[PDB]
Amino acid sequence: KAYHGGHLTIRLALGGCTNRPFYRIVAAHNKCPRDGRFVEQLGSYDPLPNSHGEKLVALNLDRIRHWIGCGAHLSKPMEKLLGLSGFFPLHPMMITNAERLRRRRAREVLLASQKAESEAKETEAS
Amino acid sequence: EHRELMAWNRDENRRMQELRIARLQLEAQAQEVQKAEAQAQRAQEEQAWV
Amino acid sequence: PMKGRFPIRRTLQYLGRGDVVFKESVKIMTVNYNTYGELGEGARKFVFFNIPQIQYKNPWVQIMMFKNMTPSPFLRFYLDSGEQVLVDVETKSNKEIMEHIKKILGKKEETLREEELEKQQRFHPGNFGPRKYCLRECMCEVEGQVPCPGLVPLPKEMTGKYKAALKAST
Amino acid sequence: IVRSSVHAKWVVGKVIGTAMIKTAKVRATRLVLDPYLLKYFNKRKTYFAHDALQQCSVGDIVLLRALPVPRSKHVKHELAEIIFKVGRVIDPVTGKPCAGTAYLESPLSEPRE
Amino acid sequence: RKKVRPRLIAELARRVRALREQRNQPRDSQLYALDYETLTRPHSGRRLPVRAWADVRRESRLLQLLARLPLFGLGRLVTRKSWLWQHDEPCYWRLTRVRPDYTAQNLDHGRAWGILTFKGKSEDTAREIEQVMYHDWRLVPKHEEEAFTAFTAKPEDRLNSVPYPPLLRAMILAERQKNGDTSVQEPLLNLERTRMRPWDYPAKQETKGRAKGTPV
RNA sequence: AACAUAAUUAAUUUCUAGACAUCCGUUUAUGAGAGGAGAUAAGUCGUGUAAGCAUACUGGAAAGUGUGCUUGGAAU
RNA sequence: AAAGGUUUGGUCCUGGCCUUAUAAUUAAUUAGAGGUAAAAUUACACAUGCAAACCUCCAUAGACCGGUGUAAAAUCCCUUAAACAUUUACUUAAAAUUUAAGGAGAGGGUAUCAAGCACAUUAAAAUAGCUUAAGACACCUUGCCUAGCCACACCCCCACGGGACUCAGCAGUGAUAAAUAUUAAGCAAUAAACGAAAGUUUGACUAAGUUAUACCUCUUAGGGUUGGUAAAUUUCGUGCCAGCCACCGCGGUCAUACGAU
Ligand code: FES
Ligand SMILES: [K+]
Ligand SMILES: [K+]
Ligand SMILES: [K+]
Ligand SMILES: [K+]
Ligand SMILES: [K+]
Ligand SMILES: [Mg+2]
Ligand SMILES: [Mg+2]
Ligand SMILES: [Mg+2]
Ligand SMILES: [Mg+2]
Ligand SMILES: [Mg+2]
Ligand SMILES: [Mg+2]
Ligand SMILES: [Mg+2]
Ligand SMILES: [Mg+2]
Ligand SMILES: [Mg+2]
Ligand SMILES: [Mg+2]
Ligand SMILES: [Mg+2]
Ligand SMILES: [Mg+2]
Ligand SMILES: [Mg+2]
Ligand SMILES: [Mg+2]
Ligand SMILES: [Mg+2]
Repeated sequence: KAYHGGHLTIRLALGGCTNRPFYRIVAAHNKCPRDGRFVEQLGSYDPLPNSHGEKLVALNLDRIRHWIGCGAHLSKPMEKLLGLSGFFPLHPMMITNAERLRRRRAREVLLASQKAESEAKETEAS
Repeated sequence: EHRELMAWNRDENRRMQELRIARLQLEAQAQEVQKAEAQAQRAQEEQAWV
Repeated sequence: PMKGRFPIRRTLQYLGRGDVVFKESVKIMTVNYNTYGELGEGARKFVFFNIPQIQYKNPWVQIMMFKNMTPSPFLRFYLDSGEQVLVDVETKSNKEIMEHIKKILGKKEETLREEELEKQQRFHPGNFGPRKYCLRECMCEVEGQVPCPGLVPLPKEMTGKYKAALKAST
Repeated sequence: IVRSSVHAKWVVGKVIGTAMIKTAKVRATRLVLDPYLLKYFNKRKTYFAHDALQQCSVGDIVLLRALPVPRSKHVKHELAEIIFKVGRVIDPVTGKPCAGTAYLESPLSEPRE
Repeated sequence: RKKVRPRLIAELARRVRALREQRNQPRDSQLYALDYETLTRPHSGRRLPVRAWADVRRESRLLQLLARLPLFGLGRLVTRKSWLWQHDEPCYWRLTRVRPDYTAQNLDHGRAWGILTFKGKSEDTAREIEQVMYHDWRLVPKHEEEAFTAFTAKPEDRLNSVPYPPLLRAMILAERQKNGDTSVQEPLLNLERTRMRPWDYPAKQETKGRAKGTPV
């Protein structure tokens, strides 16, 4: 298609089959389809653990730096991937979500202790 | 490098031009001798024909 | 039997044997040769055998040939700067003519190798995609990675159909 | 002094007509590979060229230079040079007048006329 | 080719359409009219967001304040309730030019220009003011101008340089050793060149779009 | 058709309105009427002046005859 | 093509047709489940629901994604130039994305379409030229260039205007056709839009439903054929009839060729 307006972006293009997702990191005009025309492939992401239990990310860090230097935006999942790698700082919401999960498990642990204490009262009743 | 190769080309053309003049000179000498002999036959035949 | 004389000239292998790749300056190569004579035999053989190979490697160069216009055969190259390189090929074998033009106006082996490598810069083996452009279409092809569900059924717990059933059960 | 967009920055051809004012119709030929036969044949193209002095005659080989701006719809070249004049060829190698595969003036002589 | 033919109707339509737009341009009194009972704009039917409902009933628009002043309040200082609540430091516009919408029966819609002073720092040139049609403006009294505009700058404490990300730092140190540069200096990013304005900083009104004149 | 208002912040208005009403001509088909070439297959009375080609006339219409040509007939 | 069958009284030559391989759609007969991929008569008419929002007002987006193959020999490749309804840096330079003018070369059919009729140059405004059997002009047909691209968006090439007034978005319906997927669930993933942001929205998409159309893994066995080509027939009936064949052919009382077995 003949796009008018838009910018280059670095995003994940979904491949694979049903229940078997696989991603291609690509640089593409933002108005293009998710799996359609791209400019360059900048790596790949396999989100399923392999035989060794490792999720495999490939990053062409030379070309990624080239396209960020030319104005390429980043999708939020790709900003998270660069943070885990260490190439970018950890994303604000990666830290916030980790804090929310910590606060949510603290409640669960406290409730289990309260239930155990309530169960202890049942033990006292016999 | 371009200028050097374009100079070498002109030298090759002059070297080949020198050979051409040497060869053509030899032909003029030989053809001149043949022409003189042929003109003699014409003189003999022309006188006889007259 | 392939028609014509020396039908090997009409094979891609023969056309690719040419080694004269002109510099970007070369734009036109006029060939003046004589069809009759003894000192122009190499020029006639150069038109017969070599001109196809030169055109094959230099598709954008205009090769125009004129016959029996001058006493002797010669080659005149027209460059983009406006320079005109005259070559005299009388009494010269066709092999000699090719070597001469290769030296004066032919790209060197080093330059051609650099261009080939630069052409392939954007092909990466790790890249995934169609066979025309990439070695592997999907990461399932790689050894140790989760295989394609089409070839090998996935475990039930890794399936959305199964996960949805448990959520309903919850 | 930017150059033309056209690919044919320099084209050689034969003057096949000269009936337009200050313009010469020139036929150029290039070699094109037949893919089935793998043999080269001649594809010919017509180029209108600006002949400012009307110094062109039918049958003479000429060199055309691409004009920076097209003079008209079809006139996008000018007459750079007349490589060979029709019937008035001058041998490039020796510099002597020739009439076909023969010298009108011997190269051994030095007429300087 | 040469079978591609002109499209006169398309040419006529484009020009004619553009001409009508210029002739029937809407005015600010129409585009930005509001029905306060429903908080919906009659021209387009757009219902304002929920977080704006309280202020639309509780705050005034800029030219409602300026229409009551001589010379439309040229030289006066005007601030926004949103700024007053968000920023302790003085934020205001010094009005320089004001073009009321004469069509409005109360001269309560129009455009304005001034010099911005945001968070105590003043710009050097006047530019057009954005969000003039908002219910957020508060005229500063003349007797309170001196106390309002009083600001003492604090020394800046936001860091000027920060470390590099963990991987990008190792790639820098690795390249140093490869190239023969021997040093234990820590790579540092410089943040001075790329410091971001606050999100609520006034934007350029001149480069902003205007809504179309086709009613819904 | 495209002016003028304004001007001690500066802007406003203008930035037109007529006229396509519709062709000449152009292609596809319905198809009265009349043939042509086939299909089903038994009828019909005929059929040694060498054959054929071109052409003409005459044959209820295979043919006959004239004129030239050919052997893809025969001829010691 | 590693070929084969089929002109004859016979041989040889020439030459067409057909057989054997591979794939898609439909149909007859038949069929368990599971995983995956694909889903398609029709640019004919459409009931109903949904498919674009966001957000402290302004704006931004709804120009995309998705759909169809309408029109047009329509194109490919390449050059130059300038922009963008953009992005990111500087207050000036790197991109993505387009647009306009072009041309080394390549680019469907009909030549019983052979002429076109202003299709040229000069720049005092004259000259009489321009394309064309190396295929002009005319007509006909077709999406191609395939990580994708191009054109179309109810109809009048366009869309001021007019008309016969909108699903060629998802699902679904009527008619039509040899041709027959859910009027379904979720925005959890990725993509897009918006917002400074927590977030919101999306018939894009994801996970499902449906269907032997294909592949894979398994478990029941069904379908066709049996003169030659070409793997494989016993008895009986029929008697140039009933029927059969892709080609050659078979059937008039000993039919390995038809029907049953
Ligand atoms: S093709 Fe890779 S998962 Fe199916
Ligand atoms: K045969
Ligand atoms: K026969
Ligand atoms: K249309
Ligand atoms: K989602
Ligand atoms: K049977
Ligand atoms: Mg805002
Ligand atoms: Mg006759
Ligand atoms: Mg079916
Ligand atoms: Mg699409
Ligand atoms: Mg069509
Ligand atoms: Mg006809
Ligand atoms: Mg419709
Ligand atoms: Mg339309
Ligand atoms: Mg539908
Ligand atoms: Mg619609
Ligand atoms: Mg089907
Ligand atoms: Mg944003
Ligand atoms: Mg029997
Ligand atoms: Mg049989
Ligand atoms: Mg049987």
